[PDB]
Amino acid sequence: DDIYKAAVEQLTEEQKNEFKAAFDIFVLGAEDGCISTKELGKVMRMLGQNPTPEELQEMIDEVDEDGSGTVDFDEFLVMMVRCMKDDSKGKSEEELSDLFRMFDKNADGYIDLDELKMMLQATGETITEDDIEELMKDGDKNNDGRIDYDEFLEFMKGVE
Amino acid sequence: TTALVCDNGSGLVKAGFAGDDAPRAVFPSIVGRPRHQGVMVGMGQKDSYVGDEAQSKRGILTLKYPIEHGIITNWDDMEKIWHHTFYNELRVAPEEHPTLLTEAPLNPKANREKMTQIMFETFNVPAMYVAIQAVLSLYASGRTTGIVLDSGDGVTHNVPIYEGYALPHAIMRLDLAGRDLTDYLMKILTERGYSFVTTAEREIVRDIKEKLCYVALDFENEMATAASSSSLEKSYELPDGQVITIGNERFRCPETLFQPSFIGMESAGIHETTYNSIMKCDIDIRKDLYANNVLSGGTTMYPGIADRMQKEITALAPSTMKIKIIAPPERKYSVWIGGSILASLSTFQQMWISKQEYDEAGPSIVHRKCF
Amino acid sequence: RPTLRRVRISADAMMQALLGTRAKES
Amino acid sequence: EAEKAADESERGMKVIESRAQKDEEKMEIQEIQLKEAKHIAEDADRKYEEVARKLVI
Amino acid sequence: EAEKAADESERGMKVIESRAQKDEEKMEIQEIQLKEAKHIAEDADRKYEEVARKLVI
Ligand SMILES: Nc1ncnc2c1ncn2[C@@H]1O[C@H](COP(=O)(O)OP(=O)(O)O)[C@@H](O)[C@H]1O
Ligand SMILES: [Ca+2]
Ligand SMILES: [Ca+2]
Ligand SMILES: [Mg+2]
Repeated sequence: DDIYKAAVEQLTEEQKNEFKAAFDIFVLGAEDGCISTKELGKVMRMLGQNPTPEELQEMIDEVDEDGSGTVDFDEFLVMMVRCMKDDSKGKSEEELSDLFRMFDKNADGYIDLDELKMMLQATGETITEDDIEELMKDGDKNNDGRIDYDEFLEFMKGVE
Repeated sequence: TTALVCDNGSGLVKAGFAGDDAPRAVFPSIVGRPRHQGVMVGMGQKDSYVGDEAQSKRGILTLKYPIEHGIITNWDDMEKIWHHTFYNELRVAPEEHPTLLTEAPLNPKANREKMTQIMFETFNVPAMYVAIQAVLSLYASGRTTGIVLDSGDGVTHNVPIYEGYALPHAIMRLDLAGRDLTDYLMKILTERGYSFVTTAEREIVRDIKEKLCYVALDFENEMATAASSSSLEKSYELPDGQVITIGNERFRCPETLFQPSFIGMESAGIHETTYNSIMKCDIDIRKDLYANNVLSGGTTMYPGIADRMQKEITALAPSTMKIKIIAPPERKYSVWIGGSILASLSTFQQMWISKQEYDEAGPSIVHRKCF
Repeated sequence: RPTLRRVRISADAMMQALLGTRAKES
Repeated sequence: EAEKAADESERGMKVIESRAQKDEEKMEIQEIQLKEAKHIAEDADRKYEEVARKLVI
Repeated sequence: EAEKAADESERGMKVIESRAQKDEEKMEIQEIQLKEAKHIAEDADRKYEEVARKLVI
């Protein structure tokens, strides 16, 4: 998902110019000015990788939001850093499950968002209340106002 | 470490590391010694080309498959194929990787025992496990019930499964498969003048079958139409020119599946052995098996088979039950995808046949608890 | 049922297979 | 000797030029059909994806 | 004089033949790529029509 967005936002304009020039050199002679799903799939075939057209459509739907089938500058960098998955295994299931079970200090099976507030105060990153609101929206799938254990698994699924 | 999910098959060896989507290396399983004399000196001519190399030099070789019908008839050639698969197509020494072979149902014991003995003595793997080719194809569909018809190239078998409990008394294994269809197509092509005899030209007939043949929805109507119009005659260019035109041989070759009397086999088609396999099951799980009929294997890739089979079963089955035929687009590699999923499971990690166990009980360990 | 991907080989190898002779910096 | 060599050289140059022009034409038509086929393939893949999603729905 | 003319013609013939052979080889590669594109197009077309029919049902 937005994992590659986070990774490249950690990165700087060096990657921007690097991938721009890489497009200039390798995609030289193209008529579209971007990279298409079929375009990248044929490129993979040319180099020797064998992706499938269904996988091509899946990946382009994942990277393309506007439905264009190509890559915006930020989307282009996200896809370029996407093809390699350096970070995997996303923390540990059991330890984080214990952390979440103790997160419910009231131990009622439900997460008070004030506990989330205090934990975030501990985190202290530059964040507004709407940011944690959006994060909960990302996490509170059933919109119950708390953090469900299964939804806790979902939103932390694969999170390093 | 990672596990090697090999899948011997009969016609195409599919292998790759556990946890991926598609096999890493897929290549025909043929070993062909040269047959002519050879006059150039120092050309570096080997004594046996295996795998995909012998599909390019097939003009001067005598290709011979080492697996006839599921069973293995020529152990030296099979050992050569495995050695090639490990060292040149994957380039991973087997001393550091578990292996997960696959085997058809109802096969001779000696075949399986020899397979495990080879894997433990020659290649010296850490641990290997043998699995039935249909349970994997059921894994890949993400189901847990259903009756799977895995019509490979060697043998067609039909294993029904409910709630994870396989029914050993309802497995119907039939030995008609892709190879017999290739031979029958090669035999009916002679009715127009094209004669293919050499074991190398069997590959050309196989390519014709793959690219042109299709399964007719209704056989008699197609036979009548192809005998009046000429809208079916599709042409094909041989490896040297001289295009050929296939008429009503197009849907007569794969029709043998539903009428095995064409090649002289007595048994009933794949449309009726599935219904018989269902009817042997208990009376309370027949609805679920009717609704979750799964297709797999290469030979079930004919264009228009998922409709003919559904029509036939709906004709046979009671009118109230719903008949649904699951035909995923990734049919050919369904068994291997299921094998990867099974090898990637944590619960399965203690079912491997560890080498010390083999040292204590001999090759007959495979029939024991570690199945 | 989880999925594992290995066809996505390390991006350096993909860049090499793409470029070849001109695979000097990328 | 020189006369014969010149005649053979002229004939060889003629045949090589003819083959070269044939090759250039073949390369051009191959590139054209290749690009058209690749675009058709892109269209087909896009249509397949869209209809598959609608089918799941 | 004739020897010089013959040698020059020989050199021109050799270089033009070499370039023609290389471009011919590349043309063969292009034809192989076109054949693969044809196969991909046909397969995708079959995919699309099958999926559409299933969706209708
Ligand atoms: N696209 C296709 N259309 C029709 N028949 C096919 C197609 N692909 C493969 N086959 C047939 O299936 C066989 C391959 O079956 P496969 O599933 O590889 O057998 P195995 O179970 O031994 O791996 C080939 O011999 C060929 O006859
Ligand atoms: Ca987009
Ligand atoms: Ca709480
Ligand atoms: Mg099989």
